[PDB]
Amino acid sequence: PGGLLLGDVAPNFEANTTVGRIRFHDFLGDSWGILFSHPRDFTPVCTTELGRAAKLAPEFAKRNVKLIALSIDSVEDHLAWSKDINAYNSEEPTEKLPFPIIDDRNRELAILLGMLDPAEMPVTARVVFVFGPDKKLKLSILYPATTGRNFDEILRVVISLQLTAEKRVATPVDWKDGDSVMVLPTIPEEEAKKLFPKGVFTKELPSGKKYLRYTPQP
Amino acid sequence: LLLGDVAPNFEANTTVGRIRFHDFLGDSWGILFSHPRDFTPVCTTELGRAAKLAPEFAKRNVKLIALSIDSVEDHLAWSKDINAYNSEEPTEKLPFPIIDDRNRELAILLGMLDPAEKDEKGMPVTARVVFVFGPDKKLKLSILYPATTGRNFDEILRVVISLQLTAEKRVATPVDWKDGDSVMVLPTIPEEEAKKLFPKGVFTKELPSGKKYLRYTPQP
Repeated sequence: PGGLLLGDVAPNFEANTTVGRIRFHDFLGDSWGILFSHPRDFTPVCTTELGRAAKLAPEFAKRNVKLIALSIDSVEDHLAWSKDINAYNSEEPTEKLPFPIIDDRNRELAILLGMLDPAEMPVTARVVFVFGPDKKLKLSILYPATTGRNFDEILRVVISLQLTAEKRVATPVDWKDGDSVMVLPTIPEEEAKKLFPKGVFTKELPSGKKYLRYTPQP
Repeated sequence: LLLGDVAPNFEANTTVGRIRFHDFLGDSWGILFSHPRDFTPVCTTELGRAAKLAPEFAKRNVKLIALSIDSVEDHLAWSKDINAYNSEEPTEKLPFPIIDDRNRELAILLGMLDPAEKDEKGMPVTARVVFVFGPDKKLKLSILYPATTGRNFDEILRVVISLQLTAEKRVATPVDWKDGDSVMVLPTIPEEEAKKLFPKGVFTKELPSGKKYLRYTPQP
């Protein structure tokens, strides 16, 4: 994926965006943050992705999640590209978007974030990074520019991450919002009993270990 | 690895014998599922789902393979649990192998673990990458979900379908695309060539910029 591992604290870079200069940590503050990477402006899939992210912005904001895009082009191109994005959404073709777009025409940020090789459109600059309020990397997604992301999945994964952070539960494969969840393996039996009064169900396995524990979404 | 990076041709011991990575892949696509450790809740559910879904990937020339930081012996015992999770006879027989990375060498080589491979336990929580390689051994896509957020297999199958569509029909899939929806013509392909390549019709959505990059065409 990117050059950061899970648990890595995000680079506190300074950059100029469509809304002005920003210091990464300042911008994030006490909110979760999603950084979408794109190779260049005025490009097919990336345009459909930013238009969808713009429409979905309110769903994220109410979950204390800030959105921010990065693209390897200048701010003026970013501004012009926003009218196209707005127009694609069947909206007034304005240069205003619900989130900023960082200017990385110099490719210095793409190198910092580990999604570009100087010895090589920069097709590699495609990572979606999710950071928590603690500035650490929580999740990463690396789809090529020819495969559009699925935003219902991005939203689903955010709800999951927040569930773990606040309720101390893990979500199983293909979990849908509202489904049973799993007790964190580090939670003792004595403890899980009190923490989750709704009930903890341990699936019996051949090994006899008790790690497959389900509990209603708290 | 970055997109386009060639996979390492490592040799590893697995639940089905020793393998050489590039040999294992052959002329097929390959998805490598990483797990921090055996007998873990989320990882067990994902592996169980991968086992039930193996046929769907196989008919698509996609080979499945898992890596977990534990012994092949444990991998075998864990396989009985994985089968039991699927309510099938608890044998150590799975439709795909599990690589033994008890030593942590592969995790570091694949870049999903800081070179501190000596840590007694600690739980290799960073080793959660899903790598999708093409017949050419190059990275086509990767997903990095923590061990507390189970993967979505509908999404994984959906992306394999896009990847193969781009490889074969020279088209890209827009946001939230579902198999069967309109696709987009690669920005690379000139107007002249596209009319010939996609006889089903090409639609250029007019944008404020006058640029003609938002071109759609029925899935070919």
